[PDB]
Amino acid sequence: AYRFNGIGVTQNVLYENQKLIANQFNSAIGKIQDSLSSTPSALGKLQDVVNHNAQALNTLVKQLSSKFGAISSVLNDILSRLDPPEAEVQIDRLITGRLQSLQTYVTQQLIRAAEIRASANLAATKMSECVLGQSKRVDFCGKGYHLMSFPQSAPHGVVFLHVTYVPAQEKNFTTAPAICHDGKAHFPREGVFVSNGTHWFVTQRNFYEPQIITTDNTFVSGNCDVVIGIVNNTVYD
Amino acid sequence: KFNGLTVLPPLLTDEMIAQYTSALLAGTITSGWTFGAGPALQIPFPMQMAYRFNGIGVTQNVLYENQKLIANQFNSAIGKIQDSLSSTPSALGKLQDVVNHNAQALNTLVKQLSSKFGAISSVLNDILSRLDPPEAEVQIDRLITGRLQSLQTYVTQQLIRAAEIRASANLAATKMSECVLGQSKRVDFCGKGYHLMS
Amino acid sequence: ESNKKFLPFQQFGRDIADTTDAVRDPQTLEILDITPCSFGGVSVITPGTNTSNQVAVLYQGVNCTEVPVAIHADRVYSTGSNVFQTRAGCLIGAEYVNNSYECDIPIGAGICASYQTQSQSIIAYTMSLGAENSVAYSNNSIAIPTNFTISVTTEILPVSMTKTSVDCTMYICGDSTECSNLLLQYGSFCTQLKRALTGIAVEQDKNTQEVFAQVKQIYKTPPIKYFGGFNFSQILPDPSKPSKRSPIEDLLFNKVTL
Amino acid sequence: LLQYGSFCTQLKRALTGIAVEQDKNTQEVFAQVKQIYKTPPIKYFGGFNF
Ligand SMILES: *[C@@H]1O[C@H](CO)[C@@H](O[C@@H]2O[C@H](CO)[C@@H](O)[C@H](O)[C@H]2NC(C)=O)[C@H](O)[C@H]1NC(C)=O
Ligand SMILES: *[C@@H]1O[C@H](CO)[C@@H](O[C@@H]2O[C@H](CO)[C@@H](O)[C@H](O)[C@H]2NC(C)=O)[C@H](O)[C@H]1NC(C)=O
Ligand SMILES: *[C@@H]1O[C@H](CO)[C@@H](O[C@@H]2O[C@H](CO)[C@@H](O)[C@H](O)[C@H]2NC(C)=O)[C@H](O)[C@H]1NC(C)=O
Ligand SMILES: *[C@@H]1O[C@H](CO)[C@@H](O)[C@H](O)[C@H]1NC(C)=O
Ligand SMILES: *[C@@H]1O[C@H](CO)[C@@H](O)[C@H](O)[C@H]1NC(C)=O
Ligand SMILES: *[C@@H]1O[C@H](CO)[C@@H](O)[C@H](O)[C@H]1NC(C)=O
Ligand SMILES: *[C@@H]1O[C@H](CO)[C@@H](O)[C@H](O)[C@H]1NC(C)=O
Ligand SMILES: *[C@@H]1O[C@H](CO)[C@@H](O)[C@H](O)[C@H]1NC(C)=O
Ligand SMILES: *[C@@H]1O[C@H](CO)[C@@H](O)[C@H](O)[C@H]1NC(C)=O
Repeated sequence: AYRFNGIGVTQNVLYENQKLIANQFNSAIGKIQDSLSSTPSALGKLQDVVNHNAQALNTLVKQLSSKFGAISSVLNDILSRLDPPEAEVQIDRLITGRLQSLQTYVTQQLIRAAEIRASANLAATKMSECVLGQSKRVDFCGKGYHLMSFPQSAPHGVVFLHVTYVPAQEKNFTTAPAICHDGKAHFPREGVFVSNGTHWFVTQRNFYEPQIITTDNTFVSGNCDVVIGIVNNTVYD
Repeated sequence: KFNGLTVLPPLLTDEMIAQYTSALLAGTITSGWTFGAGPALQIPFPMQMAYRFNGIGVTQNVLYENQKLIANQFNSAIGKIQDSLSSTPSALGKLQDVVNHNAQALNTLVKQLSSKFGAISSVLNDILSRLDPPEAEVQIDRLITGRLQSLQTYVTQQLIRAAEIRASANLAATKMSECVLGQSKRVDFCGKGYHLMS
Repeated sequence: ESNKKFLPFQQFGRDIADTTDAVRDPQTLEILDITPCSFGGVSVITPGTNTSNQVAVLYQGVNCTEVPVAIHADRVYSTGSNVFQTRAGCLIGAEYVNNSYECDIPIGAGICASYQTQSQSIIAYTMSLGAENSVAYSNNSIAIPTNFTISVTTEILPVSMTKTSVDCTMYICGDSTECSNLLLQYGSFCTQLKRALTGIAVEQDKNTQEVFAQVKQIYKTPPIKYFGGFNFSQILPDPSKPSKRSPIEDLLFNKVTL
Repeated sequence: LLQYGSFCTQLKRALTGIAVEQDKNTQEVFAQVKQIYKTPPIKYFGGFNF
């Protein structure tokens, strides 16, 4: 009820639809396992890390068989065939080439580590803001009005389950900005004036629940000769 | 198209991006922030302006009793933008730097092809027409090596720039989500002052 | 033919990049412009091998009224069939239609390709941005929802990667003393490499530490799981299995394979 | 040059990754909506001029 109140819906909406909301939540949480299992490419982000690490290591170890313009790619062969004062010319090329291989590997690793750190920082922020509280930022903790989130672990990563509120089944209505009565203007406190064709009510914005217009949910604060589009009716006491 | 260097076209053309922008503008004008969280719900523009004033701590009757003045101020402010952008020459340096850096890097890479790297000549055809097979290798090796480091340097610089571009794009996406599809309470995130709409 | 105004003593021509772009014919005094012959990349567009064996070929950035025959370098073979001209090059083996769907395989400036039933074939089209919609705007009309829906979505984020270490002597010189002594003259690169790798590993540990260790206590759920009708059995730990993991966590750990 | 290993594969892979990232940046910045809304034919919005 507090979490509904935090997005602009009163508590009696929850307290009078408890079973329906529970059933909807249960079905939605049930569908997640099927949705994850059916799609094969749902976890590409976590697989790319393993693939890149394996590919880099494989390339580094495969580079050891290159010649770099030498007689052979094996040190033992040169040490068993040739003599001390001449093997240096062959050994230098191997040493150099292996040095650039190592340097390239290290530079690529640093560049990847920077991106991984950025992603980890984003994950930490989401853990702090979506799980330990309720977020007003739009499209930060899912699509819709955020309610609450749950964390789950995964190989080299985290998975967030976001629960959101989505409106549905809208309807045409006629509206006015203010109500004229006894030469005084009336504005709603929280909500909007609405008409079903012949009568006027005041309602909240995110859920249809008409009420009788009364001095307890309006304030006067003005006159009737300035507002554009004012409509005059009766205000009950 | 200069010695094995090609430029690929972007996937989304300019017309498609313009259509996206037009759709976003129409949605935020005829609905408000409702189309960013579900179905789009219509509402008259002055009423959502009253909602947006209410969202920063000012009552609605302040808007409803100063409608013409606020409209005139908004119209003048939106009018001044074209002059402000056109007059200042260095207003769009951020977007020009991308083009300048790309052109400079490509020019340096193609200019590096005329170096000798301690060889007899910088042209392969000259060596292939003057010398013989068993000796041209000593000259060819230096050229191959130098061109290899040139390519490696170019690629590393490109990666380093791409990281920064990605960070800027992420910031732009966040601003699109938070300042355009809603109203922001974060200070100095969607301009200077109390945010209304973008 | 060249329209350049050569001075009566110069013969060659150069550009900003210092390349030859003009020449003078010796026997007959005339100026000729030189342009390089066409070249480019070749791309192959295919659906999965589990679906079909047909393919399409894209020649990138080439007007292909000029290339019915060319060599592949990395051999002459041509395809014919259906030829279409796009902005990214031109396409062989695919048919252009007038419809518009969601993009499946991106190609170029707003062009996508797909495997359709027309029998089945490969088709090319212009991507569709979405479904057209117009909202009924008026200055005294409003819309208010009368029902709601609870939705659950997922988001996946990487946190850390593998920690590796490298030894210079073993990798470079194996177990040769002469190679090590020769390498000793190259300075102190190995110290830098070791320092970089160690820093990366420490950072990798700190990432997980700062993501997951957000609490100081270790709270425990009540023995009886009644929460007003809500059912959290799919995300709470399962004590029956030895790993002590939720069903969703088990599925996630099974899905990712080394 | 064939004796120098497999540097070219690495260069090609890096450049291809950069290009794909470049496309994804625009895709995630601009494609924020699913529908294509259209403005009403008559442009009166209470005195505001867009
Ligand atoms: C709001 O939507 C819910 C969800 O569809 C509606 O509840 C359904 O009502 C029908 C009609 O009796 C049942 O057959 C379904 O089983 C209900 N769904 C669930 C999950 O219980 C509800 O009726 C709607 N509200 C109104 C006022 O019509
Ligand atoms: C919470 O949901 C789970 C999953 O649907 C329920 O477990 C099911 O219980 C029924 C009845 O015992 C079994 O027939 C199913 O096989 C169970 N499913 C699984 C996946 O084990 C559980 O009963 C629900 N909680 C409550 C209190 O009813
Ligand atoms: C909205 O502003 C534009 C720009 O000031 C107005 O267009 C001007 O209209 C007047 C009268 O027709 C012309 O004399 C100007 O030359 C127009 N300016 C431009 C730049 O075209 C437009 O009239 C305004 N909207 C309304 C409803 O008045
Ligand atoms: C609201 O009014 C418009 C215009 O008459 C109409 O197209 C739309 O269907 C109405 N909304 C509903 C939920 O019927
Ligand atoms: C509008 O609501 C009033 C409430 O008293 C009711 O009497 C009237 O019949 C309603 N009109 C329509 C068209 O539903
Ligand atoms: C009530 O509104 C009507 C419609 O605008 C108007 O003609 C009438 O004068 C108003 N009542 C009074 C007492 O002014
Ligand atoms: C391709 O060449 C033809 C030959 O005249 C020309 O008409 C056409 O415009 C060219 N198209 C492109 C894209 O260059
Ligand atoms: C495809 O058909 C549509 C509808 O007739 C037409 O607008 C479009 O120009 C056609 N595309 C062609 C001929 O390339
Ligand atoms: C605004 O309201 C007036 C009635 O006061 C109406 O004539 C006009 O059509 C409305 N504007 C639009 C765009 O419908």
